[PDB]
Amino acid sequence: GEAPADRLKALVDAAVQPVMKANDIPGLAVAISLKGEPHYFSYGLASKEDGRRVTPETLFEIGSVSKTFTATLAGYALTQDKMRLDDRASQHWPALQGSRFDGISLLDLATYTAGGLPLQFPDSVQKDQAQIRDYYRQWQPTYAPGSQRLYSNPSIGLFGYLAARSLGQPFERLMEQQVFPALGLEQTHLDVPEAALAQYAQGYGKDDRPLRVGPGPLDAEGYGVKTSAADLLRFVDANLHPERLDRPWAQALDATHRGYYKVGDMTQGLGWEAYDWPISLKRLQAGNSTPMALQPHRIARLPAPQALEGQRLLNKTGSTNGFGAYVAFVPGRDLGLVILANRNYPNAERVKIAYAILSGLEQ
Ligand SMILES: *[B@@]([O])(O[C][C][O])C1=[C][C]=[C][C]=[C]1
Ligand SMILES: [Cl-]
Repeated sequence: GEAPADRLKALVDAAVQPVMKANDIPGLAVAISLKGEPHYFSYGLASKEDGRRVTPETLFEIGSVSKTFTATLAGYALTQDKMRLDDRASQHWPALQGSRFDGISLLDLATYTAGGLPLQFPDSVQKDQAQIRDYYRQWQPTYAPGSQRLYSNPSIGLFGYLAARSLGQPFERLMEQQVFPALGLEQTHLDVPEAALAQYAQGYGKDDRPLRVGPGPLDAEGYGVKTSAADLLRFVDANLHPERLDRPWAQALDATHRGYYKVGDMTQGLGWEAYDWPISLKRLQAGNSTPMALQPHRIARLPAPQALEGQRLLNKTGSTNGFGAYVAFVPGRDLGLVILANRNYPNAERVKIAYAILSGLEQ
C-alpha cells in the first residue's frame, strides 16, 4: 500500500515545516535510513536568488559534523598502529617538543580535555602553518589535562592534524584520496570542485547576508566538509554497519564508537557524542545546548572505554556562519538521520525536528 510512504512523508513534513518557518530556513534536506532503506525529503531553496531547489544532492556545509570524519581518519591511524590514544601530542610533531604538548595526550585533544584550549583559534591566527605552530607552542593549560571538557576546534583539529602526520601525508590529501573513497563518498568535499559548484547551496545569516565558509586554521579538520544529504546518510549507514567496509576501514569506524567519559547525560567518543535511548527531548536539547559548547564541564571518566552501541543515540551538531547541520543514529535500531540546512539555526530546533521524526517512527 501507499500508507507507509504517505505516513513517513506526513511525519517528516510535520516535523520539518513548522521549524523551517519558525527559523526562516530557506532550504533543508532530510535523509533517513530506516529498515535498511534510504528515504529523502527536500524542502525549499538552495539559493533564494537563483531559485535552485534543495535536492538530496545539494551540497551543504556541515561544520563540526566534520569532526566525525576527522575522528574516522584518526581511527584509521590508531588501528593501523601509527599512533596510540595515550601518546603525548609532541611525539607526532617535533615543533611541539618542549611545549606544554609534551604532557597532553592525543585522547585529551580528541575529547576536548587538554586543559582549556578555546572554542576557536583567535582571529590573530590565520590559515598558516607557522602561525598554527606558534599558537600551540605558546599555549598553556588553564587547568589540569584530563579534568575538564571545553569544546574546542584547536583541540580536535590538532588531533586530526597529528593523525595525518602519523600517517605521513597531509590531512586534506588523506581525506580526498583515501577516506572519502573508502566510505564510497563521491559527493563529499573539503574543497568543492568547480564542476560541482552548481550543487553548493548558498548560506544565509543576519538580514539574509550570503555566507559560505572561508579559509581558516585547521578548517579541514574542524569544520571543512561540504556534502549532500545522500552522501552524509551513506556515512551514517557506514557507522550503522562498519562490517560492510573492508576491515581496515571497519576498524576505523569502530574506533569512533567508544566512549571515554561522561558529562551529564552525554558520553564522549571520538567525534560522536552519545546518549541513552530513549531520553527526553529536553535532555537531548540540554546536551546540545550553548553552555555545552561554550563552558567547561568536569568529566566523569569511565573505568574503561565503553562500546557505544545498542540502545543509544549517537549525534553531532555542526554549524558554520551560514549553515546548520545535525546527524543522529541509533545503532541498536538500525536507524539514522541527517538534517542539513542553509541557515545556522539553534541546535535545540535541530534536535526538535529529529526527535519528532524518531518519536513518530516509534509511535
Ligand atoms: B562546529 O560547527 O561546532 C559547533 C556546533 O556544535 C564548530 C566549532 C568551532 C569552530 C568552527 C565550527
Ligand atoms: Cl577555529
